[PDB]
Amino acid sequence: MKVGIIMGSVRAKRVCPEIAAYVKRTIENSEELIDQKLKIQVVDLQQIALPLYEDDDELIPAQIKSVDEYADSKTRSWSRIVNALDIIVFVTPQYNWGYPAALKNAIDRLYHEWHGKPALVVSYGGHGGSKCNDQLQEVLHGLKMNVIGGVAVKIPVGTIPLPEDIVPQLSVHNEEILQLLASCI
Amino acid sequence: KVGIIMGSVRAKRVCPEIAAYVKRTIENSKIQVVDLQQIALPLYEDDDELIPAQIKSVDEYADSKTRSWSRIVNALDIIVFVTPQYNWGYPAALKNAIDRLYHEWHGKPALVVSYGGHGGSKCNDQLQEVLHGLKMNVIGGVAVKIPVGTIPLPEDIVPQLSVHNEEILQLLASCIE
Ligand SMILES: Cc1cc2nc3c(=O)[nH]c(=O)nc-3n(C[C@H](O)[C@H](O)[C@H](O)COP(=O)(O)O)c2cc1C
Ligand SMILES: Cc1cc2nc3c(=O)[nH]c(=O)nc-3n(C[C@H](O)[C@H](O)[C@H](O)COP(=O)(O)O)c2cc1C
Ligand SMILES: [Ca+2]
Ligand SMILES: [Ca+2]
Repeated sequence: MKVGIIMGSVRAKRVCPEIAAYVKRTIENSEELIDQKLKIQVVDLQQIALPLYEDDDELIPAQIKSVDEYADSKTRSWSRIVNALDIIVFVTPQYNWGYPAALKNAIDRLYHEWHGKPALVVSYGGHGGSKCNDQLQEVLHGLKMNVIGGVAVKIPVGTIPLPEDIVPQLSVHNEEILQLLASCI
Repeated sequence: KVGIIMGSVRAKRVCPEIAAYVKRTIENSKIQVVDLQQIALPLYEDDDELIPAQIKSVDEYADSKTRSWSRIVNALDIIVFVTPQYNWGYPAALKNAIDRLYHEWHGKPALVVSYGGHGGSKCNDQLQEVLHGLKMNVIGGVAVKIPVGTIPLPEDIVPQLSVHNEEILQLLASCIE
């Protein structure tokens, strides 16, 4: 079944891909999970480029029951991508003790596509991005997602790309990410 | 100098009515209703590679739209965030605008007037935490209940928004001095 790794950052130079790459390759090389052949998709919101100010729909997304009911075509396309996901791993930075606007914008554009789906929040920042993790988990709860958990990944702020010597040390989180993902499958 | 920053940029929106309620609530005891639709700070288009916390003055911003946005914000004395609650959180348009600046928020008093089916209290809490992180002097927050799905608001509801007069006025008059 499909695992969507949704990146939160859309900054031109950013750490998000490195974290998303770690999460992808952690699931892939996992011994428990090599058998369940999960298919993995890294979703780049910089590439989707979901508009902030233009939105043809005037109905609340909760009021929308299916994809064809959306007046907006860019929403419908984003609706398909997310609907095709069975498990979602949000890989997100923390901006000012909160979640990035690009991620919140994309999350808020949809509704029924999130329902009941397991969601793991992998945050990152100077102190793991714990405050963003906390906040985003609550937004996922509001969407009635099955919030598996949240892992907070410490990085050295200001250093892109990550040092050679810290990349290996991301793998301290391997056991928790895998125990959480596996018991869900 | 008091700025009422609207959080919603939806085409059909309740936000301007609540901003109007807050405005006329104040001046019925120097306002500026800021519209982020009109300011139109881009979500994706950043010239700036510099994190706004590293920026010591407006000039360092490589972005023209950011410099003007800084100008507007840095000028203000008191800020009242009038914001809806989207899925137990704050709107992206408001978070995007907030995150583009840093030093301009330092020490500024800020009151959050949220709204929603139950006053948008969850958004109010979440936004206050972000404001705390920007080292703003957070007065507090007031949750304004609305009927949801009817825009503009049912006319009978607009007067009864004034239940929140006491609290907004109490919280505001204290900070004035
Ligand atoms: C707008 C802004 C806000 C930030 N806020 C925080 C924060 O509150 N806590 C933290 O630990 N790092 C914060 N950072 C530093 C980020 O951890 C760092 O820039 C990281 O690279 C952001 O992730 P990204 O490169 O994938 O966008 C912030 C950076 C910027 C851009
Ligand atoms: C993205 C989306 C999610 C929403 N989530 C909530 C919700 O979590 N709780 C709530 O009380 N209202 C929620 N609202 C309903 C709003 O209260 C109502 O639509 C309001 O008019 C939105 O404010 P605005 O018109 O100024 O943008 C949501 C609205 C939208 C657009
Ligand atoms: Ca917590
Ligand atoms: Ca919490």
